[PDB]
Amino acid sequence: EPEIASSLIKQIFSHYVKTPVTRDAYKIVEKASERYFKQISSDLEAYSQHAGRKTVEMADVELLMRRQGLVTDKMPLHVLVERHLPLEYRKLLI
Amino acid sequence: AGGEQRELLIQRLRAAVHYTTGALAQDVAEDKGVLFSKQTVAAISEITFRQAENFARDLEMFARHAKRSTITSEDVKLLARRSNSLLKYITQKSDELASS
Amino acid sequence: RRTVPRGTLRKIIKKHKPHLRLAANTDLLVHLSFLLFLHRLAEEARTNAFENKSKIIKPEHTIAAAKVILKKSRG
Amino acid sequence: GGFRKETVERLLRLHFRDGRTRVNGDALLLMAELLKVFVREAAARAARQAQAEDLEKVDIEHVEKVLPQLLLDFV
Repeated sequence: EPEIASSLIKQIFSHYVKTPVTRDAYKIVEKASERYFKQISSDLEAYSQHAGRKTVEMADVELLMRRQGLVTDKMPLHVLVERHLPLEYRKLLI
Repeated sequence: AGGEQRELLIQRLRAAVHYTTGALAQDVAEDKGVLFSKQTVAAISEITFRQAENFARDLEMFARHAKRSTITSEDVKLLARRSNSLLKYITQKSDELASS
Repeated sequence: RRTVPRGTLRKIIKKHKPHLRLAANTDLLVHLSFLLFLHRLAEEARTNAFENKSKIIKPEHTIAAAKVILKKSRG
Repeated sequence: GGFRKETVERLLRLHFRDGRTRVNGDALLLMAELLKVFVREAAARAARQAQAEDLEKVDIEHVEKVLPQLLLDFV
């Protein structure tokens, strides 16, 4: 039942791609997004249980983005935050 | 400082990994009825050497995440999660260790 | 538009892992990972469509891209 | 045969970014298995690629052809 709104997925995807995308293609993006969340739920669980915690902390998510190869020595998490999160939300993280 | 010795260590490890790659490749050649060129074997050896770097850095990250400076079977299990086949295989292996 | 579906993110993870509690602003980091996933996905599908000599991104390009990127996204 | 403990240990210590980082014996054996699988997989995939082209001989081209998928499919 719960999922990211279609419109928002479309906004982000298209904002980035700068190329025409069919309707049905978007349906594919939506299903991919569902799967994305299933997987990271699994992952964050494994990460937190690994550290002996029942709760998901920040360190777990940063670890995830490291394993995803988004956060690297040359691209720190705080840089990604500053770049991709609207002004208001980034203040919460810094 | 220790740089020359480190270069010797690197050549030692490259050559060791290359030998083992040759032996394993030979088993595969036998299974499949193929011949691997020297260059192919060397290529797989270098690829394997390189991948070791990411394995090591990820293992170390995984141990640190546990407030732990020594790497264990739990970190290797985590390292293998992204491939379900691999995870099943390595988890089997690990249990086998557990029994002693 | 600029808004983050904080509650939605929490609810999605809760449907996958009920007894799994999040913390703090961790939903915002999750959201970040998701944005970036979408970005990689878009780049890959577009590359596919171009390699396919297509001016447009279609389900097939997106399906192949999803397989690749969901793989790169595993922890 | 397989990768030796000593080789795997030195190989791993070489890349650690923290001087105090160590690997216990079980992990070393496990990693030896993991590396062996990696190699056998690279060889088997390149072999398959050469066979689909009706060749007995595996050449660096076959390895290069199969590598990206291998790295993607692997960990």
